[PDB]
Amino acid sequence: VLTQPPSASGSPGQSVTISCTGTSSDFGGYNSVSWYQQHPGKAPKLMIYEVSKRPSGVPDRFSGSKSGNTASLTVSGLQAEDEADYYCSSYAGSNNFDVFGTGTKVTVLGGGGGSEVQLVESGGGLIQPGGSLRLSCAASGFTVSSNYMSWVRQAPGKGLEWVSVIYSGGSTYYADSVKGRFTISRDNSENTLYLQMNSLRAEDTAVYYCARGEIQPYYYYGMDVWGQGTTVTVSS
Amino acid sequence: VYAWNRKRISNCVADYSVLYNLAPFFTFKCYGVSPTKLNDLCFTNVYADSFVIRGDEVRQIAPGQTGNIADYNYKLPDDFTGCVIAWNSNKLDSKVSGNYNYLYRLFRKSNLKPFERDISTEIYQAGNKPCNGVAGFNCYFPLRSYSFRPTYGVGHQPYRVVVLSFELLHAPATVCGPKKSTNLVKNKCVNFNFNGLKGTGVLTESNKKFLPFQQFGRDIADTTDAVRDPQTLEILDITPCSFGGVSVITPGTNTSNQVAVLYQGVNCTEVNVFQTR
Amino acid sequence: YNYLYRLFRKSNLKPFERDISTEIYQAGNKPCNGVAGFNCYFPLRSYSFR
Amino acid sequence: LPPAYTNSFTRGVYYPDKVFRSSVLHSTQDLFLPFFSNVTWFHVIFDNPVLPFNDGVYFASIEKSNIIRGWIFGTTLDSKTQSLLIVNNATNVVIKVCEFQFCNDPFLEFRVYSSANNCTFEYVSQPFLMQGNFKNLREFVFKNIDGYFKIYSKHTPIIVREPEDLPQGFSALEPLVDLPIGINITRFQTLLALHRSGAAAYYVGYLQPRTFLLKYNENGTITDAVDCALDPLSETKCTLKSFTVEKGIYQTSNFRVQPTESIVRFPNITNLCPFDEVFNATRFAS
Ligand SMILES: *[C@@H]1O[C@H](CO)[C@@H](O)[C@H](O)[C@H]1NC(C)=O
Ligand SMILES: *[C@@H]1O[C@H](CO)[C@@H](O)[C@H](O)[C@H]1NC(C)=O
Ligand SMILES: *[C@@H]1O[C@H](CO)[C@@H](O)[C@H](O)[C@H]1NC(C)=O
Repeated sequence: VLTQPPSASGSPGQSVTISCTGTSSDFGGYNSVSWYQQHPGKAPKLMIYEVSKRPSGVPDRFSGSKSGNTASLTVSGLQAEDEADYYCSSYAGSNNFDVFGTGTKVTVLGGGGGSEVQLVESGGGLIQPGGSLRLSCAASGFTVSSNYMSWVRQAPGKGLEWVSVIYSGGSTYYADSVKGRFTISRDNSENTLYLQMNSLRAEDTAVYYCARGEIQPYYYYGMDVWGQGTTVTVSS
Repeated sequence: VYAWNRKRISNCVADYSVLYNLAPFFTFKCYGVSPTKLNDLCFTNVYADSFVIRGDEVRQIAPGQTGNIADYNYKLPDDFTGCVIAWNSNKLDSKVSGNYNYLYRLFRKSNLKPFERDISTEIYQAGNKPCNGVAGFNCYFPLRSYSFRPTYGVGHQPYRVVVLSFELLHAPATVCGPKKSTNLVKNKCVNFNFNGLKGTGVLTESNKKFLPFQQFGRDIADTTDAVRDPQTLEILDITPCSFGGVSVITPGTNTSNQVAVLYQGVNCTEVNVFQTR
Repeated sequence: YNYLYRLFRKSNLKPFERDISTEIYQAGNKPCNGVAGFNCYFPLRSYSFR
Repeated sequence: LPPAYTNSFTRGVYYPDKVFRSSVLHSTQDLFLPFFSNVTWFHVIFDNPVLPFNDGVYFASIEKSNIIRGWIFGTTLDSKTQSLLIVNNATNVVIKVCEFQFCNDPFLEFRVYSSANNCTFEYVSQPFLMQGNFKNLREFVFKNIDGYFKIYSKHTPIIVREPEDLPQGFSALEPLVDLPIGINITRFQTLLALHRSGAAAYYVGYLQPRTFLLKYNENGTITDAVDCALDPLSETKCTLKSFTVEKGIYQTSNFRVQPTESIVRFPNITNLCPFDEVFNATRFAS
C-alpha cells in the first residue's frame, strides 16, 4: 500500500511535480522507481525508469530526483493538454507484490508499441464464471521463452497490481491475491507463452496485460513494449 | 555468488564450539544434524563455500527453494547436512565510492545444476539472433552489480553466508572432532579408554624400553599389559585389577557357625589375619 | 501443529517411559533463561506436511 | 638393458604391527619377501623402467650421497587419475598426491613434471627420510591396504666392499609414514638425480602373502625370522614354536594333488528333432 495524491489539476504544468510518498525507507536496495502513463484505450507506455537517463521519448519530462523519501518527477513545462494517469512503483523487497500506486489524476486540462514486436490476445468476450480460459501474448520478435515477462491486471477505478511474475525457467511465483488458485503453465518454447484461469473467484474480471519486462525489477531490455487488453466480463 | 570458494578442508580436529565465539553470527540453523552431536562424528573432507548476499536473500538459502539467487547462483538439494552459518558484514564492506564490483547474474537460460559454479562472462543471447557480441535490443549484459550503501537499513545489507557441505565416500575419514582428555591416576584400579583400547587396570610405572614407533603392548599370550601415554612420553604398565578366589572353611552346621574366609592370590594387603602360601 | 516431534536430549531415554517435556534445552553450562539464544531451543519441533 | 637377477637373502622382515614383545616367538601371516628369491639387478650406471605393483614392493638403494632419490608410484601415470610423487629434496621430503602426469621424462629443480591440476594431500614432511670404503644401504618396503599406504624403511651403514649384492644379516624395518590417502596403485617408477650440468644399483623385489615366525629380543626388537615355506626344516620350525628342533619325526601339514582338467560326459547325441522335416516343404500353412 502506497500513498499517492487523488488528483492534481491546479497550476497546470507549472507546480504540479507529482510524486508518491508513504515509503518511510530508502527504497530498499536498487533505487529504480518507474513511472507509467496509463491512457484510456491503448496500453500504457513507459516514461522513465531510473532517477535520470530518460529513455527515447518526450524530452520535456526529466529530473526525477529522490527528495526526502519520495521521487519527485519534475513534470512542469511539459504541455497543457493531457488525459492520463501517472503511476509510480516502489517497495522492491523480496517477494512483495502490489508495487503500483493509487489512481492519480494528473489531467492538466481534462477536456483537451504497435509494430515494434507484436501484440495479440485471446479476446475473452462473455467469459463464463469458472472454467479455464487461456490468454496468450505470442511475440514474433523478442523471445517469449528467455526474457522475464509478467502479467498485471487492472479494473475500472482501481489501480494496477502485480498478478503474475515468471522467471526464465525455474520459478512460478504467484501473487497474494490468488494465494494458490492461479497456476501458470508455459506453452511451447518456440511458439508462445499462455496463462490459465483455473476457476476464478469472481475477482478476475479486471483486464489483463502481458508485459515483456518486469515492473519493479525493471531492466532496460532495449525498449518497453506493451499490448492492449481485453475485457473479461464475467457473468457470475 | 558467481565465483565462490570451494575450500576442501580435512585432516584436522573440527571444533565447531569455537565458531560460537569467533564472530557475532546471526543465523546458525543446521539442517542436517545437531551441533552437540556434530563434534562426535567423523568425516572425510568438508567443502566450505562462501558468498555474499543481501539480507532478504538469506531466506532463499534452503535445501530446495526457488528464487533469483536460489536457482541462479547456488542451489542446495534435499541432502545438505551442514549449516547455514551467516553474518552481517556492514562494517568494512560498505563505502561511499561506487560499489560496482559484485554481481548476481540476473539473466540466465535455466536453473543450474545444484552445487555448481559457472564462471562465464559471455553476452546473454536471448535466442532468434546470432549475437557475436553486441549490446542493443537483443543481447545485454547478463550481470548487474548491487547498490550496497552504508546509509541504508536492514534487509539490503552485505551478509556473508558460508555453507559447509559434508560427504562420506569410500575413503578414510580424517576430520572427526575434538578429543578431550582427563587427569592421570596412578596406582589405582580404574578404567581406561586409551585410543580405542578400552579396559580396566592399575596404571603403574614400568621400566620397559619401548620402540619409538610402538604404541600398545601385549604379553606372551594375548593380553595387553602396557601402553604408551598419548601425552608426553611415558612408559606405563597396565596390570589387571585386584581379583581372586574366595573359599570358606566351615566346621559344619552341627556344632557352631564360625567360619573362616580364605582369599587366594593376595598378600593380605589388597582385600585374626594370617598370610600363607 | 497437532503432530509434535521432540528434539535431542543430553541423556538417553528409557524403554517404556514417556518423554513429555516442555522446558528449554541447555547446551553445556550456559542457561539461556527461557529465551532461545544460541544452541538452546524448545524440543517442540512441529512436523511439516504437504 | 638386459636386467640381471640376484638371490635375495634373509632381508626384508618388517614389523607387522606396533606391539611391544619381549623374548617371545610371534607367528605372523602377512605380505613378506620370500627368502632365497630372485630380485632384478637393475644397474643405474641409464635405466628407468615401469614395474608392476601387485601388492607391495621391496626397494633397495646403495647410493653414495644423493644418487637415488624419489618415487613415482601411481596407477597409470596419466593426468586423468591421481598418482604419487614422493621426492627427497634438500634436507626435506615432498609428499603430494596430485595428478601431475609428466612433462618430458622422470628425471630431476622440479623437472619431473610441468602442469597444474587438482591435488588431494600436501603432507610435506620436514624431517628427511634419508669413511672412504663405507657405503650406505637403505631398504624401503612399500605396502598398500584399503585405506593406507605404509612405507617401512631402514638405513644400515654397510662396511664390506664386496661386489654389489645384498649382504648377509637380518635387519628389520621401522615405520615412518602412514599416509591414509586412498588411491589405486599398480605401477612403480623410479628416478635418479642426474645433474649433468658402477655408481649404484637399486634392487626391486616383490612381496607375497606368507607366514613368518619372528623372534623378539628382550628389548623388543626382532633379532631373526624364519619362513614357513622354504624347506621341510622351515615347516618343522613353524609348526612348533621353537627354533631348536629335537631329534625325531614330526608331522607337518598334509599334501594333496590338485586337479588339472575337467571332463563332462553326456550320453550319445541321438533322437533328433523333426525340425528338419518342418523347414522343407511346399505348402506350409495359412
Ligand atoms: C601435549 O600437551 C601437553 C600439555 O601440557 C604438553 O606439555 C606436551 O608437551 C604436548 N606434547 C605434544 C606431543 O604436543
Ligand atoms: C638391549 O639390547 C642389547 C643387545 O645387545 C642387550 O645387550 C641389552 O641387554 C638390551 N637391553 C638393554 C638393557 O638395553
Ligand atoms: C555314439 O556311438 C556311435 C557308435 O559307436 C559313435 O560312432 C558315436 O561317435 C557316438 N557318439 C558319442 C560317443 O556320443
